[PDB]
Amino acid sequence: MEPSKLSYGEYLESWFNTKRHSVGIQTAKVLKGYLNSRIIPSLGNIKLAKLTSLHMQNYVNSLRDEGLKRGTIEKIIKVIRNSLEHAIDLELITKNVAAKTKLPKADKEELEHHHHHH
Repeated sequence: MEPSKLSYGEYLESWFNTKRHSVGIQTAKVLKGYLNSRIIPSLGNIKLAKLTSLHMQNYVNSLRDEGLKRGTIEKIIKVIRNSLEHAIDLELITKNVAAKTKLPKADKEELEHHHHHH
């Protein structure tokens, strides 16, 4: 068993590089525009297994103080979730600690499509 050596920011790069080919280059600029600005100086400096629910809470509280809009809040949470999904896929973590973290009472962007909803 490999220990929790992989820092989340190092992992976000490894996740992002391969994912540019699935999301598209212009879309990818925006995902990493959110990564290095929001997720890296918060959760990225932290180790992948040290990401507890408190860290996702402090992140969502920060988004309020940033004054980020309904779409931005949900999308940056989606990026964290998607990397943690792939971290279960790589068996780095047993459970996605952002899976219970969704957007508050608000919907998506009438501008920006790819609206994930049941």
